Amino acid sequence: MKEFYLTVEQIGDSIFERYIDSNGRERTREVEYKPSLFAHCPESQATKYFDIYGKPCTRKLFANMRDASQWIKRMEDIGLEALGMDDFKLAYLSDTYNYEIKYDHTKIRVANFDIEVTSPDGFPEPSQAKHPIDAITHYDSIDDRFYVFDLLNSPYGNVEEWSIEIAAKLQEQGGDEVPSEIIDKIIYMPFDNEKELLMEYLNFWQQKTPVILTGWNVESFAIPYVYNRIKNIFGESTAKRLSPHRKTRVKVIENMYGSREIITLFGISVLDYIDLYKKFSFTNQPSYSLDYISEFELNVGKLKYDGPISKLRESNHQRYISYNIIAVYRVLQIDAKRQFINLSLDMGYYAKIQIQSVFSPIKTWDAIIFNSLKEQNKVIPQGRSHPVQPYPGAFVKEPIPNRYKYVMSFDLTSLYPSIIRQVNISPETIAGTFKVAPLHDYINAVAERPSDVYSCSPNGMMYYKDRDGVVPTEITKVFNQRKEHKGYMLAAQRNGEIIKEALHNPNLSVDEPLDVDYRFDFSDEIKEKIKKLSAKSLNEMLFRAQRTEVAGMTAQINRKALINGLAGALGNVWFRYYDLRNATAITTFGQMALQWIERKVNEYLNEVCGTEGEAFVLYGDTDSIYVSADKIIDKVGESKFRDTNHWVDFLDKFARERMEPAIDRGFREMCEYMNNKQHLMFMDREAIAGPPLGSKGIGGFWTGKKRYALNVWDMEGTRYAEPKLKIMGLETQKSSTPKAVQKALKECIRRMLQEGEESLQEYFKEFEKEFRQLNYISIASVSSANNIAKYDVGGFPGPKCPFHIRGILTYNRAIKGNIDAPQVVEGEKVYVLPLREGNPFGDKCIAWPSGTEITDLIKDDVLHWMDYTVLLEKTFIKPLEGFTSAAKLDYEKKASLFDMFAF
DNA sequence: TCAAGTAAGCAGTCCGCG
DNA sequence: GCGGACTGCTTAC
Ligand SMILES: O=c1ccn([C@H]2C[C@H](O)[C@@H](COP(=O)(O)NP(=O)(O)OP(=O)(O)O)O2)c(=O)[nH]1
Ligand SMILES: [Ca+2]
Ligand SMILES: [Ca+2]
Ligand SMILES: [Ca+2]
Ligand SMILES: [Ca+2]
Repeated sequence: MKEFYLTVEQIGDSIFERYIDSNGRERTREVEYKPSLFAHCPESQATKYFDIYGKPCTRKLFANMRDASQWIKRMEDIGLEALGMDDFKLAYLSDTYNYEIKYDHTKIRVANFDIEVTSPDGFPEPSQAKHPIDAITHYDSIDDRFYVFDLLNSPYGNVEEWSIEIAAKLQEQGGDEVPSEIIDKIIYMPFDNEKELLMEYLNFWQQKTPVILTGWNVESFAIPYVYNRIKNIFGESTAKRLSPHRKTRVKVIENMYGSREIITLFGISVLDYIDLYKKFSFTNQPSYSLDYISEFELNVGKLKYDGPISKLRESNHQRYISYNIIAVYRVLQIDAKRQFINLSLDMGYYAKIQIQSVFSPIKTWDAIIFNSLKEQNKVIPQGRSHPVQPYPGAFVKEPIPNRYKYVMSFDLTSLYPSIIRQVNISPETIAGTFKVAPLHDYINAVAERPSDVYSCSPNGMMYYKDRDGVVPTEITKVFNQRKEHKGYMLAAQRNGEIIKEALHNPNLSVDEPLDVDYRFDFSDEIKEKIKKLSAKSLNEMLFRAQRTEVAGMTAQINRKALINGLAGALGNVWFRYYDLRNATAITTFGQMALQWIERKVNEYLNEVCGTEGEAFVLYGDTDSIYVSADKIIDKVGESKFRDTNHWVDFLDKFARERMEPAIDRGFREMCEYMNNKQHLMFMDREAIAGPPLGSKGIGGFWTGKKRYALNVWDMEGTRYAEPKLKIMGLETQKSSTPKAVQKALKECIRRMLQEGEESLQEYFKEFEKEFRQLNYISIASVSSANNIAKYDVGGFPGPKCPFHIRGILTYNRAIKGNIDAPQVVEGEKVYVLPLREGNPFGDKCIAWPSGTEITDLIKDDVLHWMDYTVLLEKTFIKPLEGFTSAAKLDYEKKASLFDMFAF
């Protein structure tokens, strides 16, 4: 096989690389790498290196990396550009792996660990590490084994050995229900004292040195704690053994706001799964406790135990250890589903960066662009400092707030990247400017053609049309991968609906799930076989189809985040290729494109329907348009339709055969108008929405910009077995809205859109009656909590004190001088509840760490003093009244009148 | 919440608004 | 009480 790096670091004048060699063995080397940088020179100087603008450069080979750094400094002092890759390890990888890397994950040691530390006197601060580590479970991907390190003797209690037998038994039998599938994979090692535990751990570590090191909060907790506890007991040198190169760096951070300390272990690539989850998952969670995330992702009931965690070890060591093992596993389970580790390796190897740099699209794109340019003997520009300037983005149409019965949406394929490609937008394809007219002029096709020669954006920029720029070229590469996985994602989806469909008529028999590949649309043969299956088998397949769809969503959306990250980076002053001319050429092109195709659609529809001036486009945001189809449905009748599927078929057909051609034509014109390099404005039908036929549903509604709801029957070719609600921006979709309330608001929306006013009133009233029965966590608001210290004076609320922050202050007072009480953590999320007047807490609300039960120290009084009425009308009623008025209907009947004597 | 971008909504505070 | 100037937070894209 071809070799690949595992990790790379620059330590002084040496590069340290861990790699897999041509024979599949992990190796390590130290290399005194001599970097090259560049500087402009006179033309006569016949060279083979040119800066991206075609200016000739001379390569300067330095004896070592310090010299090269120093040279950059001097070039600055003199005031000349120092060109080339100044991050030397990236240049190293580029020279060392001058090919498309093919990795083998089975050779890569991915280590997943979790530790426990008993602490009775507060949260065990990693930088303090004053408490013994009494448990460590460390899973190794190569061995596929859970290594358990169990402290038996501590100042906080002496315990007996964990029992794998009891671990396996059902919770209902006194066991801990450690899943049978990993029971065999557990290597258990009890220790008589902590020193012996930690020494063995390091020895173990030296032998199976993590390449990728992950887990849950390992970067802000596990790692710095192990590092500092070993340092406290044995000294730095021993602690530095966590680094294959024995080099570590204390490190921090970024604001804004405050700071935190992490330990940088050289030679290791740390991908804290919480951070991976935050970047790649596209969810916003009320809490990021592993318990909460586990239940969310896997639907596993949270691990339960009596007493505080700080007493768990000594009252129930059995469970303590078992839960440390399950913690490690839950993370493995999330990854098997979401597959963020795979995604990270893919991206890091693609770009040829430290794996952990996938967290940075700027670092990622620098590297992609640099390797691409280096291939042609081109030299990259020096990174320069810029002041931060605001700059305009997308256009958002103001909608008339209303109900909307029949809606079809259309959406441009991957807008910003497509604009980059169509226009040929790149640092080195800038051809000049033209005298701009107001945007509206281009929109209405009255402005003079910007250029007969170059490819233009309405922001005034012109671009070469002879050759593709490196930004278009490279962005095209990731766009195509993205597209491939989206195909797999959508096919797994369509397939899922077929299984769901079958689940209406499950056959009575024992059989197996069909061995198929859910990334591809089912063959008619597989379709027949599914109709003949049992519910148990159909359910299983459905599970696998949905797991395929999730795998595809991970692969596709994050490749989209990457390429969209490029368009955005052009607006970030830290990007080597930062340029507001290019950033705004992209966003201004977008504005034009959307309102241009709005004018076109309206025009098309006023002709076909034989009217004038009608606004068929009711809304639009960035790259999408929403068209009112009432009139298109009416033309046929609305009777004349057997069922709901019948008109969806009709609308589908109309979109595909009449509108998209008209839409393509409109965009082809615009391409010519801007004299663009390549027409890539592809706007496909996205959503088909309306109420069930014969129903009183209102189909859809809008309250304003970025706030709407729709009863979707078909989405991007996926024809749902059950209508799916697409709700955007409304409180159902916000993490700050209480769980119970979201659910309730959603049912309310479902009833409005599917059943109508009367079904709506009925539920709203039923909810209002039963509200007070809801569990307190399910009805608490949620907020991030920033700048507490800022508004703390009393500690009472200082001037301008935010509501949630005030709640925190109320909490802090209630638990004053209570060392065990859970502490609200600056920058994290809290649950918030209002409190009735005259409550013992002395304020109008209280707040506590989200994800948790509020301590037993105050729970009872909080429950007694919760203001249900306030809570209710702020979170449920008010927003609901917002929906109903925009929709022009009533959540309460409502004069009869009628009836006979009740009148 | 270290880690590409802007647009824009709603909650809440403070205070005007005769 | 509703709305602006504003801070904080959170979506859509
Ligand atoms: O996080 C984002 C999301 C979108 N955008 C911009 C770029 C994107 O092209 C445009 C429209 O985003 P969509 O959510 O519609 N996805 P996109 O159009 O990129 O591709 P697709 O619709 O095929 O997913 O909005 C960002 O800048 N950042
Ligand atoms: Ca799009
Ligand atoms: Ca899309
Ligand atoms: Ca059947
Ligand atoms: Ca969109």
